[PDB]
Amino acid sequence: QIAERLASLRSQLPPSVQLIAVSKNHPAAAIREAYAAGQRHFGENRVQEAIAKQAELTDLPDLTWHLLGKLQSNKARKAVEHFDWIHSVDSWALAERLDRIAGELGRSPKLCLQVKLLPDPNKAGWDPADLRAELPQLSQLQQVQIRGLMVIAPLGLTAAETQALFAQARTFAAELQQQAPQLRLTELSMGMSSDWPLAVAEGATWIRVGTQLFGPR
Ligand SMILES: *Cc1c(COP(=O)(O)O)cnc(C)c1O
Repeated sequence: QIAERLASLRSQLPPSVQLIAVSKNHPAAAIREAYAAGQRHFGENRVQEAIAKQAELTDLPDLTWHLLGKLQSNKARKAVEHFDWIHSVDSWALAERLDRIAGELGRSPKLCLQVKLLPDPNKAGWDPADLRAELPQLSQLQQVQIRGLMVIAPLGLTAAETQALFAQARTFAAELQQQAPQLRLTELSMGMSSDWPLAVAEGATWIRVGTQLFGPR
């Protein structure tokens, strides 16, 4: 039924939205089945779990891997080696480090900046004013491609609160784009299994769906 859930979900998305199939807590065989249904973008929250899966998927030539979880400095080199996108960039120090590493490795990861717009004790994220302050410095990084913002809803929001959070993410990104015209801030990484339709309606370009596609762990 992975193939059926994928087709059902894709039929609903406009061309502007790409789906990331979030395979965290599912094995390589799940990913293989999604791929046979035409899925190419997969998301993981742990670097080592993705490294292991990648070693079991040598049959898949054209995967794009997205890192969705908190990235500490001790996994930064592996992150840059093994992921195409890193959505969870939540600080200047991390951004600067990824940029130096990417230089040394000859890679150019595509990054989203993970921004905290509402209180959430479960997730890290940039303070909006801290992010406005660092934009000149982020603008000058040469070895990463900063492409957008990532926003994750605090647990237990209502539909209406979620809808307003995603709208706020859209408007904040536009404000940053105006303040940093060097940045190609074209993306909004938002929406998961329960709220992706709200995210799409407010301008998401990447949605991140796990459970609705793969079922539970
Ligand atoms: C777990 C997770 C997802 C997928 O969540 P579902 O509710 O299973 O769709 C997407 N993005 C991030 C950052 C996650 O941690």
